[PDB]
Amino acid sequence: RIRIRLKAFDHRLIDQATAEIVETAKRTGAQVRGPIPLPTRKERFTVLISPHVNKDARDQYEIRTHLRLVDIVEPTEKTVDALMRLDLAAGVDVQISL
Amino acid sequence: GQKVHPNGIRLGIVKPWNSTWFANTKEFADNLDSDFKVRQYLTKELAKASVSRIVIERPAKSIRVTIHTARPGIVIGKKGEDVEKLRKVVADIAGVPAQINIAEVRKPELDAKLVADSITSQLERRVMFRRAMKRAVQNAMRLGAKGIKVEVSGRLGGAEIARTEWYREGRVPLHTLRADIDYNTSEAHTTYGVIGVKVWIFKGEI
Amino acid sequence: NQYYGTGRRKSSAARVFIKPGNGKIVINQRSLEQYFGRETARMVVRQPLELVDMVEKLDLYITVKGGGISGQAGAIRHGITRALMEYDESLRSELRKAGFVTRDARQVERKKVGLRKARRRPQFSKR
Amino acid sequence: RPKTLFEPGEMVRVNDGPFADFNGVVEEVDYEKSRLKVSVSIFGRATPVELDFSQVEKA
Amino acid sequence: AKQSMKAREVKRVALADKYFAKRAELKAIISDVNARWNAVLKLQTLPRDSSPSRQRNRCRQTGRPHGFLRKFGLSRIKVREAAMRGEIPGLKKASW
Amino acid sequence: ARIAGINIPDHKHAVIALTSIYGVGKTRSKAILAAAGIAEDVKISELSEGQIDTLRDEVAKFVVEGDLRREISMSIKRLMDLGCYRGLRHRRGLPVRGQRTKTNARTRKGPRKP
Amino acid sequence: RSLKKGPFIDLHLLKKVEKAVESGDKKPLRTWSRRSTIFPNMIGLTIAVHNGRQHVPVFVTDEMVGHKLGEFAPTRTYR
RNA sequence: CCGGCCGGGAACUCAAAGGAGACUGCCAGUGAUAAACUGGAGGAAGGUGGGGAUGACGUCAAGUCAUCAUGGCCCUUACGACCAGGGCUACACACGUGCUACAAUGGCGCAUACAAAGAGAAGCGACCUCGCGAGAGCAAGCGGACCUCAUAAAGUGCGUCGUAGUCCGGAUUGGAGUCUGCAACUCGACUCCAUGAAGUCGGAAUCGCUAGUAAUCGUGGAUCAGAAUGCCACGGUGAAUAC
RNA sequence: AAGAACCUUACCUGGUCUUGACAUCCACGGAAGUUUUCAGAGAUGAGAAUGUGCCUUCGGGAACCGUGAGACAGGUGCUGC
Repeated sequence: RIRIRLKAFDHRLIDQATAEIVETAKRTGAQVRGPIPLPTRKERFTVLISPHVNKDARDQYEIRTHLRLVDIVEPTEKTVDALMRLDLAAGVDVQISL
Repeated sequence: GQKVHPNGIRLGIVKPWNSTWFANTKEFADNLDSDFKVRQYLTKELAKASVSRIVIERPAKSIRVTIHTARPGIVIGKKGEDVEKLRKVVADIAGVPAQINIAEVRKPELDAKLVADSITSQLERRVMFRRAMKRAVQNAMRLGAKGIKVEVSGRLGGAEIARTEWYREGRVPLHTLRADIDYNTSEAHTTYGVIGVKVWIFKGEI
Repeated sequence: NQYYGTGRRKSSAARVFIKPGNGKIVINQRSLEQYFGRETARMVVRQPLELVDMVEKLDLYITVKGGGISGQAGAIRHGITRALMEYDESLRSELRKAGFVTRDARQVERKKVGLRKARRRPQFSKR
Repeated sequence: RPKTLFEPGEMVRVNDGPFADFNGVVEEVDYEKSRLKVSVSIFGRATPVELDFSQVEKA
Repeated sequence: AKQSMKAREVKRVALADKYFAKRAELKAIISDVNARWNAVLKLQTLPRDSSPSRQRNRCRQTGRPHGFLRKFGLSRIKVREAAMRGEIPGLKKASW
Repeated sequence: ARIAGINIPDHKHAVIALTSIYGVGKTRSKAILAAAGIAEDVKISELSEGQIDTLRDEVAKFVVEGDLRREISMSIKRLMDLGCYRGLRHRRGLPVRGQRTKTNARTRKGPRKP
Repeated sequence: RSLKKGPFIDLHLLKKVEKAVESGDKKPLRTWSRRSTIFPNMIGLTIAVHNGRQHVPVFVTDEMVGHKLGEFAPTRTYR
């Protein structure tokens, strides 16, 4: 019932943080639904490469927000006690829900 | 003129990003401007300190800035006072609580920013451009890089017609995305004009 | 095995619950005759559904997901291949020979910068 | 009932939760959302979280 | 360079976001009639720079009127430079 | 079925003849069609007085046929007598609805004069 | 083409027109601001729109009410 | 509730992490016993499987002192700076680029299908009511695999038009709602109702394209208070021809 | 130019300059701000009401604001040969 949605611009940090939340729930010994991949947002930007005049010559950039949802079945007080700074990742933003 | 930027083309493959944080689209632009201002301040304050790379990580409560410096002692100061003052001013630029760490850069000539600003300072001091380029490539080959390319560009040796001279030692395989090439630029504000030095150092295939 | 839809073509993946029985296509719990029964090109996509020659004793319910109609038909066809492969593997040679086992990797090419389409280029003036 | 009256803008700090020893100012509350919107610092990360009085126990 | 244009942008943001956009919002929602006009006359009396339409989005570092990208906050040349230096997090070249 | 115009149905639609008359638009056509509710491609034999009176009352209720020459020549004539340039700019012949005149406007200007 | 919530006039032009009608002894009223719908009160007054450095004086009549003031002023010159 | 909606299940589509697979690996022939080429099995993919990013030393004193930075020069009670109005939108004309067509492989009507990629908080905005309509009022769900933009369009199945200047849509100031009200006059977009011009497939020339390509038909984005037929992406149907 | 109604925005009218729209100092005064009136096309002036909090080893310190001279600004000015 505890709902953690964890997102980052890099997928290795994403797998690390979801493994950490899975590890905390596994240490407390509760049933964990496996980490659900959620679809990646590909934000594409097309940017002219020349200061004055060019239209054909232009380069493309993508920001990719990888998304995971653990959807752990059971929260507990020991994980609440160990919750402080458990993610420890500047790359990942985590949103909690009840 | 027609070439890719090596850090950008290797940004997802080999070379790491300079700023690692997540902010939403509301705060992305304000964060990016704060990164630029923090980088600008500590660059201009610690240019004598041989700062090479500046890594700003925001855990979105705070800001953590790691400065990769060849000379750590001048940044740190005596008893941490200088780096504490830097942390305070970086805190008011960012608007959030701040942290600054110093990561030392061993093998200072092997770093691309440092060799470029060294050639720039010599060109400011009117040392010969050829002397600066040859010293750069020879010290890199002595320290053990597989290659180094140095480009000086513009108004060389106080000559009215601008020229571009490249001194190359070793291997700099830019097309290989596996290869780690550190590419950086510096700018010499000489009395006749601006001279741009662009350096590439190739260390290995990762 | 229950004969089901597999396979892919264009932007499609197939959902046909083909079964023993007389063959009449039903789409979204509605008749093909109601949907597009007398449609021209419904025949040129119905023949690929039968192209596997394994429809003759088989009733068909078709609600394939994704893509346009012909890509849906190609997905249905490829599914009837891979399911008949799962039924008996001796007909693999004849389906491979007739070209049904191949997934056509053809897909829409991306639009490119300085080009109006994937390959179409703007008109060039000599002067 | 302890703290049966609910006051908007009231500051409560949960020592058990990750929000302990963290100070924040709530400029905007989304009444139209019907969920209280605070940029709470969680795991040392400040992000806006929708919250309810039933959802989080008051300190 | 272009210092007057940057100061004018600071001026219209300051007049619009802080001084007004509550006064102007109330006058506008009055001016749409809900069952010569006073809301029209008061909206005339309020400064023209209080309109958020007056603000032109410019690059934060350079100040360019054209080329702005709102997620980045910078003009196209500066987002290219920050992209190649790695300042923009997660920006990698797209090659699909 | 001729009212204030030069056009009659001839085994064809009343609506095209009405909008062939100037001073009205096709909304009169659409509304007269909706009130009629029958196929108009049929013959114009037994053209009904009901059709004639509906067309007459509909044009009388809405903008009358032949006010178009009136509206153009009013804007022209009153601002030419006053001396204001609004009538003058519609006298010159170019599009003043905001349209480009740099290389287009051949409909207003006519065939090209080299 | 415009809002039916209200007719649009400039406040300064409205004050100067009501002052001109009330006084009854007026010269042409100079208005740089061209985007003003003429009211029925204006008829019988001379009002000067902005073009160049020159003077465009419009004496408003009964017909020219719903129109804006700038329609009667030409901003460009041609042959 | 015959809606996966709901228990359930994770079997499949799918999401997105890690792998496997394609290397002339095998077989034959040619070739020098070499490289390679030609066919053949296997395989989903076969010989850069398709596409993209990637642009060597240099070149043209090619473009940008108007993104920025920069040497020198000039102005500095003005070449700075502030506001209103205006021009950047004018027009005897002439080419470059795309759009709409000149109908019947097409219109027009009624009923019925089948997508992918994206965006969304001063934002996307369902439902309902009022409007012919653009829209208004009320207003749920949504910082997003959930809700919304957004019941794609070609495809049809039936009818009808069977020269029609056609729904092909041009044309001054109207009759309107929306945006911002500095504010839609010069200068917005939208069903606009304005009169239904020109064009009955375009001379000399010229351009793009070798397969999911040309053609055609729709959808989204960035910019943006509003304002694309451009630009950037997305899917659908889908050729012809290379001696 | 990935967005000319105004703004963007250089080119025509009214207002400004030794601190200029924009940074830094030296001096003096005032919290910063909010709300109004009149004239005017208006940043421009001429007036009114409330707020000297915040603090300084008070021999008073702030982000600030008003004014004055100088240093200084400012230029989308020229030369991409």
